[PDB]
Amino acid sequence: DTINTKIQLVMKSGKYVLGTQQSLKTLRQGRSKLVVISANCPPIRKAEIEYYCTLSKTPIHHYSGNNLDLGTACGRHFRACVLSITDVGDSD
Amino acid sequence: YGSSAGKDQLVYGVVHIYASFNDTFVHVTDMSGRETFCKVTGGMKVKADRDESSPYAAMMAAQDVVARCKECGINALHVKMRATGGVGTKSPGPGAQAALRALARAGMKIGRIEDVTPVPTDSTRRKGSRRGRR
Amino acid sequence: EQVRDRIVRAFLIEEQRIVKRALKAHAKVQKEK
Amino acid sequence: GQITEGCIVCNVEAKVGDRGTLARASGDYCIIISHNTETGRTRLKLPSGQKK
Amino acid sequence: GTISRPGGMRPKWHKKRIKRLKRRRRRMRQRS
Amino acid sequence: EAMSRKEWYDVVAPKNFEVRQFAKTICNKTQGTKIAADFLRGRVYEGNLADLNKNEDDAYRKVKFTVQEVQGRNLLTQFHGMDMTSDRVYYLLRKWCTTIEATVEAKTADGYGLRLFLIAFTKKQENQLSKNCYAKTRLVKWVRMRATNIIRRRLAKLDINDAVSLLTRNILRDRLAKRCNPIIPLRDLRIRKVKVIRTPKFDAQALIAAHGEVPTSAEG
Amino acid sequence: GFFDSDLSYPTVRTERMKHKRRRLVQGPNSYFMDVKCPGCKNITVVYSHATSEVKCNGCATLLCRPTGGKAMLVTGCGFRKKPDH
Amino acid sequence: TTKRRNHGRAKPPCSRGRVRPVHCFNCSRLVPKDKSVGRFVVRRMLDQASARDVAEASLIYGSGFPMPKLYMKQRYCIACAIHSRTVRARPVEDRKRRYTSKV
Amino acid sequence: AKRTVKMGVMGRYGARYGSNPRKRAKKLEVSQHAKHFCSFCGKFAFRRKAVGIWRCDGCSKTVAGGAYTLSTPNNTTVRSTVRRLRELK
RNA sequence: GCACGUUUCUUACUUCUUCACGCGAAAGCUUGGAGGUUACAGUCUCAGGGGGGAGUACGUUCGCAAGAGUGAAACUUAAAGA
RNA sequence: AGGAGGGUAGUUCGGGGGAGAACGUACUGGUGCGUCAGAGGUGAAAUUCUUAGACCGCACCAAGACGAACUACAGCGAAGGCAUUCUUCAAGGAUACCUUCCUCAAUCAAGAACCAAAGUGUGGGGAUCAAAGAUGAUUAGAGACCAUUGUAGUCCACACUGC
Ligand SMILES: [K+]
Ligand SMILES: [K+]
Ligand SMILES: [K+]
Ligand SMILES: [K+]
Ligand SMILES: [K+]
Ligand SMILES: [Mg+2]
Ligand SMILES: [Mg+2]
Ligand SMILES: [Mg+2]
Ligand SMILES: [Mg+2]
Ligand SMILES: [Mg+2]
Ligand SMILES: [Mg+2]
Ligand SMILES: [Mg+2]
Ligand SMILES: [Mg+2]
Ligand SMILES: [Mg+2]
Ligand SMILES: [Mg+2]
Ligand SMILES: [Mg+2]
Ligand SMILES: [Mg+2]
Ligand SMILES: [Mg+2]
Ligand SMILES: [Mg+2]
Ligand SMILES: [Mg+2]
Ligand SMILES: [Mg+2]
Ligand SMILES: [Mg+2]
Ligand SMILES: [Mg+2]
Ligand SMILES: [Mg+2]
Ligand SMILES: [Mg+2]
Ligand SMILES: [Mg+2]
Ligand SMILES: [Mg+2]
Ligand SMILES: [Mg+2]
Ligand code: NA
Ligand code: NA
Ligand SMILES: [Zn+2]
Repeated sequence: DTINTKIQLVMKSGKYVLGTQQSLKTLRQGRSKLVVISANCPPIRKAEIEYYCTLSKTPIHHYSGNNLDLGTACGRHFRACVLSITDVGDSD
Repeated sequence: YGSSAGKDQLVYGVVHIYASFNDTFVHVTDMSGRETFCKVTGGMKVKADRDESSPYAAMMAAQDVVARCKECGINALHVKMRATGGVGTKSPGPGAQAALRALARAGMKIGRIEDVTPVPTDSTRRKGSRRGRR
Repeated sequence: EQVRDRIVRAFLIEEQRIVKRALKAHAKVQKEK
Repeated sequence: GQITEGCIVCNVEAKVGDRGTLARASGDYCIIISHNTETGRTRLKLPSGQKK
Repeated sequence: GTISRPGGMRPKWHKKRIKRLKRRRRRMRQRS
Repeated sequence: EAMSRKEWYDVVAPKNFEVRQFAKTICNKTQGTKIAADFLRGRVYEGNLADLNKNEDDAYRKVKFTVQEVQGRNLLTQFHGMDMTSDRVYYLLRKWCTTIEATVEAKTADGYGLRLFLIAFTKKQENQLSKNCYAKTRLVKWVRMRATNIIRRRLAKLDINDAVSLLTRNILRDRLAKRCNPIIPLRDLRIRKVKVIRTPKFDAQALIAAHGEVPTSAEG
Repeated sequence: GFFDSDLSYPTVRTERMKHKRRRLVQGPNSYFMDVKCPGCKNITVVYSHATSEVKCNGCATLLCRPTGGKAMLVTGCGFRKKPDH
Repeated sequence: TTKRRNHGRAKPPCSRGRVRPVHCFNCSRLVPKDKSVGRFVVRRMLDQASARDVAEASLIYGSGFPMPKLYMKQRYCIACAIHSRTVRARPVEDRKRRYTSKV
Repeated sequence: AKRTVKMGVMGRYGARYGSNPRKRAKKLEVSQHAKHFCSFCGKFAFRRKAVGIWRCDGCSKTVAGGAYTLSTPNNTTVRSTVRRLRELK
C-alpha cells in the first residue's frame, strides 16, 4: 500500500512515537507533523485526539486496518492504537 | 352467432396446432388466449390408437373445426405451430402439414404463420440413461 | 477513571452538537443566496 | 411495514401490542416475504415453515 | 467388440467375483 | 349452448399507433353477482407491428397490450411488452463469429420499469481473408457498457408513450449502432425483447390523455 | 540467386530479419532520443523503451507514456535520435 | 491397432482435459461434444404442394413474401448417425476427406 | 500427540460412550474452550461464560454469540444482508 | 482509437488429402520422433524377464466402512500374445 | 551463459481460482378464467389420469437444478478440471527492456499437498433424472432390453476415502 511504504521509510530515517499517551504529549508540545489513527480506536478516545489535532492544526490520516495491522506495519510484534510522526525523514 | 361485422370484413382468430408423434391438436381461440371457440383432436376421429398422429386423422379434425368456426363468425386465422418442446423431440409430427393444408382448402383465410416451440436455454436432465434408449 | 470519562464525554459531545447547528444554518444561508 | 422484503427478524408480534411472541428460541428467525399496502398486512415465513 | 480375446468371463465381473470372495473370507476369520 | 351467452367487444390501442382497433373478442354477459368488467380487465392482447403501424422488418415484431378500462363496448389498453419472434433470431446467427448479448434495466419518467435485451454479432471486413472474426473480451465488455449508458440516459426523461415510440420506430436502434461500431465492427444490432416489470397505480386522467379521441364501436 | 550463403559472413537481408540473441553476435534493439517539450526550451534524453515516469526538470510534467514496447511521446513534443557512439 | 490419428474426436493431446457431454438427438445417449456428429438443418415448414395452396388463401404470403423456416442444430451419437445413414463407413485412404463446409 | 495418540481431550471418559459419539463432541468441546479474536480491542481473549455469553479478558466486553463458537456461520451472512439492504435506502 | 490488407520476430495447440531423410516386425512416427544406436556412451529416475495359479494367501501400515499400499509359493501348462 | 532467480510496463491475455448481487427460458407443482370427452405411452398394447372437468389455451405464483444455438482438429490450468451478466480479492504465463544479481542448477528413495464418478458421516434442500423395489408387456422362460412409477443418490456446508 502507498501509506504502508511511507511508514516503512519513516521507520528507517525518521522520528515517531507509538501509543496514546506519547502521542498526546507531542501534540501538546506542538512537534507533530502527522497522526495516523487505526480503525479500532474507541469512539471517545478518537474524538479526543481529533480535537487535539484541530487545536494544533495537524493533519489526520484514518488508517484502514486495526491496531494489530498498524503495529505490524511498523515492524513490531505488538499493537498500536495511534502513531504520531514528529520528523519525516527521507519520506513523504 | 354475432360479431355484427360486414360479410366482407375479416374477423381474426388464432389456431394453435400441436403436432406430436402420438396425437394432433387443432385449437381455435380469440386474439388473446382466454376464450376458446372449438377444440378437436386426432383421437376423436379414429379408433385404432395407432393412427392418432396420421395425416388423414389430422385432415378430418381440421374439417370439423372449419364447420364450427363458420357458425361462430370467424373468417380468418393466425397460425401457431409447436412440437413437443423442452425435453422432447423438437421435431414436428406427421400431422402438422396436413392440418394447415386442410384449413386453407376448406375455405379459410390465413395470416402470420409462426412457431412457438418451448426451447429451453438450459434444461433439466431428460429421460433415458447415459447409455440412451436401447 | 470513570469520572474523567464522564467529563470528557460531556464536553466533546456538546461541542459536536454545536458544530452541526452552525453548519446547517450556514447551508440555509447559502441556499437563500 | 418499515422493513424491506427479504430481511431476517426475530421477536415478532402477532398482535399489535403483544410485545413479542414469535421466533424466540435459541437460533430461530422469521423472513419477510411481501407487503400488501392496500390492506396494510405483511406475510412472514415462520421457523416451522408455515406462512402467516 | 473393441478388445482382443479375453480368454474367460468379462474381466470386470471376474474382479467383482473375487471382490465378494474376499469379504466372505474376512467374515469367516472374524468368527474366530 | 356456449355461444348464447357471449358478447363482442373491440380492443383499441393507444394513439401512437396508426391502426387503433386491431382485434375483436368475446366475454360472458352479466348474470347475478358476476360483472363482465371484472373479467375483461387485465387481459393481455397480442398484435403484429407491421399490421399495427401500417414495408420493413416489422413483420417479425409482436407487441402486447393489457386492458385497463372498459368504455361501453371498447377496451382501452396500454403497452405491455414486445418480442422478436424466434425464426428471425435463428436466421441472424452464423458460425465463426462472436455473439454479444446485454441486459439493461431502465426506468421512465412516469415510474414505469423496463428490462431490455440486446443482441449483436461481429462481422468480417470487405477485404478480410482470415477464417474467423472473434472479438477480444475487453472490447465485448466495452460495447455492453456503452450501450447500457445510452439506453439509460435516453429513457430516463420520457413518459411511457414517448418511450414506446422510441422503441417501435428504430430510433434507439440506429443510435446504438452508430456509437458502438467504432469499438468493433458489428452487424445486425437489434432490441430482442422488452418486459414491463413495474407499473404506477391507476390514473383515469393519464389513460384518457394517452388515448385521445377514441373511435366508436358498432357492437351491440 | 546464384550466390551461396556463408555462415560466418551473412548477407544484409538474412541478418536484418533475425531476432536479437539469434544473430551471430547479440546486441541491443534500443537507442536514446533528444526530446524537446513545448515550453521551457529544455532538452532531456529519453530511453526509447522507457517504462518509468519521465518529466522535464523544470515543467514537472509527463514527457512519455509507457506501453508494451516503444514508449509514446506526448503530443506537443519532438525528438531527434542520438548517435550510437 | 490405432484406427484414427485423432481417435475419432477433435481433442489434440496437450490441448484439453475434458469436454462436456451432450444428449444425442435421437436416443438421448451422452456423448462428448467434440466427438458427436453435428449438422445444422434448415427445413421448410411446408412442401411445394402445400405451400402453393396456403399462399392462395393468405393475403400476406399471397404476393412474394417468404414463408418461415425451421432452424435446428442436431447432434448425433455415432450409432445413431450410422443407422440413419448420415455417415457411412468409408474405404481406407479415403477416411481423410474433411469437407470443411456445406456441399 | 505425546500423551495420547488420537483421543485428545476426550481421554477423561475412559472406555465409555462409544467412539463416534466421543468424536462428535470433540469438535464442539475444543471450540467452546478456545480463545477467540476480539474485534473491539484486537486481542485473542474471548471466552465463554454460560451458553451463548462470551466475555473478553482484555477490554471486559460481553457479547451474545453462539452456543459453542463466538460467531455462527449464519450470523455473518445476515450481517452483510442487513448492511446491503440499509444502504439500499 | 477499433478492425482489415502486406512483410518480419518470440511463445503455444495443430494440419499436408500437393510434407524430406531416417527408423520400425508391421500398423505407422517424423522440428511436437517411435530419427540422429551393432558406426551400440549428454544427465537422472521408475518398471519388465513364457502363459496361468494371482494382485490370490499369509504378515504388517493406513481407513468409520467400502477398501488402499506391500506381496509369495505348492502345483499346472507348449504355447499364450503382436 | 540463446542456464536459474528478482524488477518495471502495456491496470496487456485467457470457459484459470475464491466471494456477493442479479438474469434467462424450460421441467414440476399450485391459483384465476375458457371449453368439453378423452389424454398418455408403444413395433402393437397394457399398467396410469379423467364430467368430482384430465389433455389443451392465456395470465400469474413457488422451489430446486442447469446456462442451448454462438462452440471450433479454439483458449486457460500441474493434473483432476473450467462456459449467463455485473461488482470485488489475491494470483499465473507469454512479450518488451543498453534494469538488478552472479552459479544460486537438472533429476529424484524417504517425505508432503492436490486428485473424476461412485461410496461414507453430520446438518440443510428436494424440481428433474434415477441403482434397489413395484406394476404392465415380450418371451419356451425373462429376476433383462421396451413402458409407467419409485427410494437412496443427483445439489450446498464441513469432514473422510485416494481404487
Ligand atoms: K398414439
Ligand atoms: K468390430
Ligand atoms: K467425430
Ligand atoms: K452424502
Ligand atoms: K427407469
Ligand atoms: Mg392416445
Ligand atoms: Mg432404465
Ligand atoms: Mg459409458
Ligand atoms: Mg477392431
Ligand atoms: Mg492387450
Ligand atoms: Mg481471429
Ligand atoms: Mg495448454
Ligand atoms: Mg480424461
Ligand atoms: Mg520394435
Ligand atoms: Mg518400439
Ligand atoms: Mg547402448
Ligand atoms: Mg512370468
Ligand atoms: Mg485398524
Ligand atoms: Mg459406514
Ligand atoms: Mg489389497
Ligand atoms: Mg405449469
Ligand atoms: Mg449462453
Ligand atoms: Mg460424488
Ligand atoms: Mg442427508
Ligand atoms: Mg448408485
Ligand atoms: Mg426402460
Ligand atoms: Mg420418472
Ligand atoms: Mg454433492
Ligand atoms: Na509435420
Ligand atoms: Na440419472
Ligand atoms: Zn476485547
